[PDB]
Amino acid sequence: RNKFNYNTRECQTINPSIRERGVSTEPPPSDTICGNITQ
Amino acid sequence: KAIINSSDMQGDLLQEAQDVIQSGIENNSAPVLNIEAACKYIKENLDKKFGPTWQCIIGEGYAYDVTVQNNTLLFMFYNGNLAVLIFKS
Repeated sequence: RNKFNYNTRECQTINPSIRERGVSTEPPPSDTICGNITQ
Repeated sequence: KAIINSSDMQGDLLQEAQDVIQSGIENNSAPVLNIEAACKYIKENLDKKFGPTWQCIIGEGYAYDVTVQNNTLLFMFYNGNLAVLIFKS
């Protein structure tokens, strides 16, 4: 009107996506033997 | 005079085990030696070298029955008649 007409603008940022992923470890295995003593 | 009788582990650790039992013999090589001190030395050395939960056992006539982790077991004999067992658990 008195200040001349303004000018529209646009800006947007980069929005990464949210993912839900779940993984597992495991208890390592073990061995259990029995032996006798030789002569 | 190492005479390996039963092997389960890898040949490198075989060699180091022999070297360590030998060094224990030299640490205690006298009629006043006790197999217990050499046993302490073997177990503690194999701890600080290849990890804890080692177990050293020395004698000539006995009967053990123990649980061992695979590729971590050795039993052997000496011309000096020293039967030596070692194992990790």
